[PDB]
Amino acid sequence: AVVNTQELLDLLVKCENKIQTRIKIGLNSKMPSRFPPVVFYTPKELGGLGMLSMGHVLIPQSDLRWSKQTDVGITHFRSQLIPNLYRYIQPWESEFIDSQRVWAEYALKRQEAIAQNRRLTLEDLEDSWDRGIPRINTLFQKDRHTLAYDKGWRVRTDFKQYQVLKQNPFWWTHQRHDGKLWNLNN
Amino acid sequence: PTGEVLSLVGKLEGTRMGDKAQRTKPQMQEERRAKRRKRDEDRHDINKMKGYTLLSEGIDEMKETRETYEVLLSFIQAALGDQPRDILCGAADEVLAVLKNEKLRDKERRKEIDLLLGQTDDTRYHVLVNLGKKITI
Repeated sequence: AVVNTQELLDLLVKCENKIQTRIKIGLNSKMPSRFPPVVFYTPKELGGLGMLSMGHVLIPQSDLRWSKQTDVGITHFRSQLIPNLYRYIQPWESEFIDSQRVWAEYALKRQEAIAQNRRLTLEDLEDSWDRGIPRINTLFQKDRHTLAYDKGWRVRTDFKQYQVLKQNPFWWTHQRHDGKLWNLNN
Repeated sequence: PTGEVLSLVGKLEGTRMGDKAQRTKPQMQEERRAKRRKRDEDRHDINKMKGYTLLSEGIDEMKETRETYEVLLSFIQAALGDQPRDILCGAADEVLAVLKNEKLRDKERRKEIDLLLGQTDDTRYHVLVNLGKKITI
């Protein structure tokens, strides 16, 4: 629904530029010309801010040069647009057909592993891994049996907004019960 | 070329939304696999005797050491003739603890052990030397 809403894509790059503008005027009160995206979008381990981007950020070919010196001399090098978040989140229609077909595969794998008297290991259900709306991940949790008695947890996470002053962006899900429904490692 | 975040409106045409979404693999598949393998070879004694209760069972009283043990049982079964389990395993204990406790005395072993197994011939005596060789509050 974000990719279909053009007003939200405009608002998303407006808010992204607003966050970047507050970072830039925290750097220097004079608003720059041609500020490099590398300080925002570099992950926090590598020093940057770790900003996720939902907008078209073209990196100049000027911003990809790097020198390196050893005793033969200075060797110059080069390497593009920054990845957007929507390409790394699976669509909901894809999520539901893969959840349907993957919990179907879990049902057949579970009945054939009850036939073989064993437990479903990690070697079967490794192709189903970051998949399913309750994730298949959630089958392999220690607390999973305990979470079989946590009924009404989604209404509980919705009603956390009247108990916790911190606004929850994942009001609709829980990491424990649904699994991590996204993956931004790549 | 400014560093401004431009809108994706009009810049989505070559891309799909799942395009470049990836799935991770289970963390430490092989370490948990090795833990489960060591656990299933350590639970062999318990799961072997799980339904066997001291009162109500008949064979109560009666890993690669076991395979030489089984080929010793099968040699005894072939040269002795289809007796129950305790007869063959007691003969296994007898044969292995009598070729181990020779203190490497070898020329005396025919007249005891193939006399026990019925004098097949000494080609099976040089079969049975490798049994006792491949044994070891």
